[PDB]
Amino acid sequence: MASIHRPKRGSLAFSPRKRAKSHIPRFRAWPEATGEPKLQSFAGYKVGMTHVIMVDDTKNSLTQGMEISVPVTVIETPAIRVAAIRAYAEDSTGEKAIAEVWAADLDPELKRRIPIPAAGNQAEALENIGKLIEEGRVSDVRAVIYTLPKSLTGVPKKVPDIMESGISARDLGTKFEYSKTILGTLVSVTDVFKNGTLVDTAAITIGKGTQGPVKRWGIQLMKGKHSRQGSLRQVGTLGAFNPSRVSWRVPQMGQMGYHQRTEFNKRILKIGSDGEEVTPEGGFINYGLVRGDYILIKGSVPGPSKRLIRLRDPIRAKKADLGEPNILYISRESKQG
Amino acid sequence: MEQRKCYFCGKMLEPGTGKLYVKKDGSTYFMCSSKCMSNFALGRLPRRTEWTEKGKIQLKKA
Amino acid sequence: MKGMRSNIPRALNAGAQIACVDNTGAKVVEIISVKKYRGVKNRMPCAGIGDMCVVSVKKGTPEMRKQVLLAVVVRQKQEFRRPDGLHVSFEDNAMVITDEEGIPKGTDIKGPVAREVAERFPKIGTTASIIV
RNA sequence: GCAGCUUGCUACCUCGAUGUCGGUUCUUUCCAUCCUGGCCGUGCAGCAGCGGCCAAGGGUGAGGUUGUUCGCCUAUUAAAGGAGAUCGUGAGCUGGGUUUAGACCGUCGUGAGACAGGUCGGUUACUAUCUACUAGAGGUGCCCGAGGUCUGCGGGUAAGCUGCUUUUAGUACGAGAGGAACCAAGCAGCGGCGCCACUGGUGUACCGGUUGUCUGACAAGGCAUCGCCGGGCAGCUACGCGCUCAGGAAUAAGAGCUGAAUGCAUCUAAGCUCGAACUCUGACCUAAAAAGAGACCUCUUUAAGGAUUCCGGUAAAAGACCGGUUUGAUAGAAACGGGAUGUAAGCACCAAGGCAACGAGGUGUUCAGUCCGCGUUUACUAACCAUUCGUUCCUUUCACUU
RNA sequence: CCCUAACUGGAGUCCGGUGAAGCUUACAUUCUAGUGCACAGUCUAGAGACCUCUAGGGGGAAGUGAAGACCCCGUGGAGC
RNA sequence: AGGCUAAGGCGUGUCGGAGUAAUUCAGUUAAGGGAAUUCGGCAAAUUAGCUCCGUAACUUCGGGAUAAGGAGUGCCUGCU
Repeated sequence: MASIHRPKRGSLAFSPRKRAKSHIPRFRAWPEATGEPKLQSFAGYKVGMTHVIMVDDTKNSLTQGMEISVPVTVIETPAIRVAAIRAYAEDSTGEKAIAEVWAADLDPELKRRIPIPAAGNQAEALENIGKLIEEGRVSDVRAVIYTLPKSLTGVPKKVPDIMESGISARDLGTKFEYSKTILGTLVSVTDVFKNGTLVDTAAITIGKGTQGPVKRWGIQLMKGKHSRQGSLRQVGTLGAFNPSRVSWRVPQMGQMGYHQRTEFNKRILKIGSDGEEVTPEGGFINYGLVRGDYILIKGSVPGPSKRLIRLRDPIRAKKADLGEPNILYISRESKQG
Repeated sequence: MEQRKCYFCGKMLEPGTGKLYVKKDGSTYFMCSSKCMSNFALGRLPRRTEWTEKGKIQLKKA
Repeated sequence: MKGMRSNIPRALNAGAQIACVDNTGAKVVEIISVKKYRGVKNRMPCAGIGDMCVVSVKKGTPEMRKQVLLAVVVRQKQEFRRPDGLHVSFEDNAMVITDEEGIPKGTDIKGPVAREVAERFPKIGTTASIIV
């Protein structure tokens, strides 16, 4: 038999396609430190999409210098609290948590997530971590941070979300000093990301529940006469006669969406403080209006509205210093029109 | 930023939205929405359609 | 080829009988294949504005008819977006006979051409009376 | 000699049936490699060929005839390679062919009838027991009791592949004709992942027009596929939109260094440097049920905290998940904002005309009327009342109390 | 059909009531290779595998339905 | 005929239900292309009543024929 070839339906790069074990994306890698100390990640909540008219500043592009309409995602980004500093020791079996110091004073609504750590050992915990770093038991340092969604109104929840973030510094001592400076403080998104820079966005995608292989993997439907013989939206064959089994690579029904996904190289087009600049007439549908500080991300982002979106400094960015975008018009017309 | 007027309802095309429709004779018409495009393609005239500015002008002519 | 500023949906697939709108003697040409287009299994060859297709002259003069020629689509009813966010659509689909290089066999083009084809092939623009 | 993918030979298995060809759908494998990557030779100037070696990561398409496999032909294309999987795949599909009963033509036969000849027509059964897989849960094990944040034993991946154009450059090369390569840029085809500002579809919410008929007429309504027709918000969706280089290590073929056996020479016998779309790492997903069953911190040990009830939705087939619960805007009402439709009923004037009664319809009242599975404001009603576990149960085999 | 999308009613899915049938020597959480009447979940050597439940399409059980209607044989028949 | 209604006969032969997922039986609609699908336009879609105009090859002179191909159509006022 002389066969016609096709690329495989869907990607096996995301198998098993199960539901994410948490509603928060977890970062498995952190990029290289390339400058002054700072947090490598922030976290906001997706609001919705709008579009801007901007001058194409992208070097070498055909439309560079002319007016272009660019879709943007609005992400409401209230200040996060640096709740703790955690130290990690590297050994043959990998990284292990070795020490943690919690900030002396923490927000009372953190009790919705965890019983509040007391204002106990912070000075001696920090000196213990300093001794550990001096004696070489510490491989690196991360900052445990959490969001404060109570200030938002389109997100109904008041329980904070907690996550670890890397610190970008040239040396472990510099990392420890910066973490001590930022410990217990409220960091704004301008203290993590700058306008016009590329970032990576992680989020839990839109949940679709249980979906068939046609929607879930993009398999072809039965065609022509076969379309009305009783197996229309349904895979042609589960396998060969031998091997006597259904491969895991055969497209099948199952959970669709509500997965963790990372998008790369999303450009920040605006860091705003007043949500009236971006909120349309009538508000964002099912969300409301922006009230705190916000961010405009060029293009689309994984997740629906109100989903927690984690932003991190780019890990596979190609282009060098991009610049500050020239946003000439932010559309606030009614999205419900 | 080109400022464009809807041919049917006479409303300004908001930037990044709207349509331009070209006939065989080179005639160009800006449409603010699918509603205006559909009403233009139905043969309805704006001056007879009341919710458009041309219909409003025709009515206020009296 | 040179990139166009607009995003063009490949609207016309193989078998479409398009009116030919130059003075070459071809009235209706059927798309046979699309140049520089590699497909996938079961997918018909697809062409939008700015694409060059191999066509067969179905109507027109007897000298043009049954000839395999090259044509460039200059008008398409499927809407395409300009870089600045405005969507453009024509009242009909229309093509013009050209060579491999992009030169039109005709001398005048009745009807408006798309600015995308007018820029990708500058001679189509000069041959056309108006560029929309 | 190899393979067993052609056809034979054989008759070991199956005749208390292993459903027969081809196509379609989907998955996988081989390399004897068509293209893509790296090389060597050339009767290799360049362009482009011819021959061979490594390499299976990706690709290998669209169409006309024919049931076809095969083959022929067409236009694209980097190329449109071949083969295995019960000639993969009928408890997936199809039924064109072959392989039933009917009939015709030709040829055999006196005949019934026959033909690896042709032709027309000719039923494709089943509620899944086990196993396998895809997803979702409840337990038990691990474990001070609970919660949170992590690690990564491992698993998977194409953590993309490939063209066109510009430039290099009308340059190297070449007498000319012709005509490259490194780097750089953009775009495109296919693939992957996500998203809905824009555009398109749908939108049996909703709004309007109108046909037939019924409720006595008007108004308001029922029915006729949502009666039909036009429009359409939210939502979903693609025909729309965003993102989707690498670098390093170690290698294959191969090219070299040093270097003896073999005073010299030698890429090889040790040793050493390079060297691919391969492999590994690296930017992705998953992963304490990793039995070596993990690390850290916090809280609290009749507690922490969990579940149930309540109001919900970023979630959802059941479960589960994520939130709020008066110290509250979770949902609903009211109003307003923002939208959909298209100017309501009644009233007045006009109306072709009619002696009049009437009069389709037009204009004003009136961007009206109706509606909103969106937002805001607002505790106005409902998030109240509680239950249950964290105690082996009865007991005084008690850390207790009548 | 390219290439599928949304929606409508009935099933399905979840709940209350009612309530059959068909495969079944046994055991059974399997996978690879070999062996074996040369087409193994059970043999041999490895590799995996904590149990239970729900949904789902049918890879396998050479699945079930049926003393093969093709071929041969029977000094078995029937019709012509 | 079909639709909507009388009279007369009936609600008579399982319910509920939280998006009530995927899938499936039967339907509505679908941008651009329009048979490229497929053995084959199978299925689906197009046209459709009545009036008027007009109607070919061929023919056994009967027909072909509703050939083909065009135009009109509602309501109101007054009439022949």
